[PDB]
Amino acid sequence: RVNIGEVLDKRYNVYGYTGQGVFSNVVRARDNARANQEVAVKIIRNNELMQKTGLKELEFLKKLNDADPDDKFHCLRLFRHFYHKQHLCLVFEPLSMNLREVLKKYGKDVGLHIKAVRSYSQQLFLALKLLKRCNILHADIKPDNILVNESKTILKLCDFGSASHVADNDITPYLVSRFYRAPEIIIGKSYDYGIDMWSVGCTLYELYTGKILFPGKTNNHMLKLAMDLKGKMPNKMIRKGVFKDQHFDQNLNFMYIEVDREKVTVMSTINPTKDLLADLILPEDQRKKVHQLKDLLDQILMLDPAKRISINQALQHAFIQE
Amino acid sequence: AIVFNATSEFCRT
Amino acid sequence: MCPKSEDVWLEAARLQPGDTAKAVVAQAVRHLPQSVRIYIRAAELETDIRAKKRVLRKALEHVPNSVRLWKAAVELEEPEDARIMLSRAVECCPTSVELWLALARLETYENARKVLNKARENIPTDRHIWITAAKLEEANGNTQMVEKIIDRAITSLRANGVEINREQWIQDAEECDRAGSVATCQAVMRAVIGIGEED
Amino acid sequence: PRQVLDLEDLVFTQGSHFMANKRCQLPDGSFRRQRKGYEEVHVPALKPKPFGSEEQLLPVEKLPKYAQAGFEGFKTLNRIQSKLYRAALETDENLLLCA
Repeated sequence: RVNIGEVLDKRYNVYGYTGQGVFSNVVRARDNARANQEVAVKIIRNNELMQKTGLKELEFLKKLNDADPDDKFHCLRLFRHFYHKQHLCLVFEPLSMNLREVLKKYGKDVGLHIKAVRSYSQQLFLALKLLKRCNILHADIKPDNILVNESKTILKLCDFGSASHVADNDITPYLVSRFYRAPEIIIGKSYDYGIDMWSVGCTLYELYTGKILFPGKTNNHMLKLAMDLKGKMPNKMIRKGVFKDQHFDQNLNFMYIEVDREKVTVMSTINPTKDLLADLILPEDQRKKVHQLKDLLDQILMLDPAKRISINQALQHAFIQE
Repeated sequence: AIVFNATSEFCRT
Repeated sequence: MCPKSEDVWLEAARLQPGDTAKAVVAQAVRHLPQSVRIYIRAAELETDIRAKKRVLRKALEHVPNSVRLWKAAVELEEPEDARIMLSRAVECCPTSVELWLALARLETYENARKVLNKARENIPTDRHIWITAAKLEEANGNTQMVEKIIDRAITSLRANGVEINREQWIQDAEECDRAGSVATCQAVMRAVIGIGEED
Repeated sequence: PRQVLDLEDLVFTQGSHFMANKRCQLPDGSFRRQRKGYEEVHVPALKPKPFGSEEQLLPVEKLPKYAQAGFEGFKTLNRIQSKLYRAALETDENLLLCA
């Protein structure tokens, strides 16, 4: 909605258009009062439901900035916030591109290096620890929502417009997309900060291999892709789900939906068919790093939220310590 | 020729 | 007990029969006039062409800056009367791209070009008016002006500040291919694939 | 075979002000103008039709003696009275004068 050349709040002249991410316009501007310093201007939509979400995201960014003064948690640091043409204008630190552009520029099914993937996993673990220390669930871990620097050395978690409190855990199927969907949120069970750790593991698996981790078309396809990788779901985890009637039968059997007339197939047992060691794959050190990353992805993407690894166990693993 | 219509009478009033 | 309320008047019109809903809508218009929802509920509870036309004329005389009232008035008359109402709606509400597209689609090409020029001069950031002008140019005898019109629209969108997200352009190309505008649809698909090597 | 129809729906709601036509035929120099708060529409004095070579205002001498007593004091007649003089005095058929 903004134009190039026009100044925002008489201090930041817009220089480049980065594009609309999800529901807000992102631009690269130069602050005239800060000796032509680059900044990122995020303009929210004119709707009140978008303005409340932008205010909640600005409050979450202010809480993350107050929780980390040294900015050693790989989080987005916002400078100030203003208003222009009845829209919420947030000023943040500028970034070159996100991890999705870095994955698209590296080639199709190519991926990045092992050290860059380890640094991205360490930054994701630090962001998960910062979100757990702030008692706020992000639930928006994605390569398109995680920005990088100009040299791609450090990452920064951004796009916090879908974050919510850990106390108000709404049982709803309107969680994150199926590329990094948690099985407990898809089955209607209780959600926690471990779902963000599973989404960060699914994002590291996409940054290591170059393809999607679980390209499910719906909730049942994502549940089938999780059951083909992490094995069959336990009875105690399926009984605690509110939406277990649409994915599991009365005898705890997997109900897979398929097209062509919508057919339903009942499976009593589900064997792990996905191979994590064969995928995302060279010298012996890179092979050992890929094996450690596969072990961390197997320990982080488990179907039960209580049996999953925490942020401190993932940060102190063999893949992060190298 | 002054042709009277409903839309012209709605726009003029 | 609570006058000048649109939701309470809508619930009272939805809960009462139509012979009582007409008097309830008349009392709500006497208590709180220039209401688009009350006028739409009164036009919906008329069950006639002339009564709905009179209700739409009364809503246009009360509040002429309502896009929903103009859309309800243009959809129930003759297509020449629809064009004559859409011209007055574009003259009264220049920020309505749908009314300008309906005025340009229901007229000749010499009027559609002027309507597209007025929509570009009033709302330069609108991308649907340029797609409607490209579809009207592809529907006419001309066939090579659609690519130049799409290039001019892409230049105007790059100069205005609306970047290509490669998601609405594919939907516009699908809507153009579903309506018989495959040349402008292919041009929009090529413009989306050019701005959207192996990857 | 008989069907009970709605006698009130087919009737005219306006009555004497019911206009059967949607458009109105206006003359050439009959433009309108909205000056201040009201629209004035003018229509000038239309020119009459020219008389033909065998059509003119018939005087009282062409009327017979049975009709000469009723037209006392009138030397000549009008255009519509002379154009339908044989249909109202010499013909006993049903006439329809749209004047």
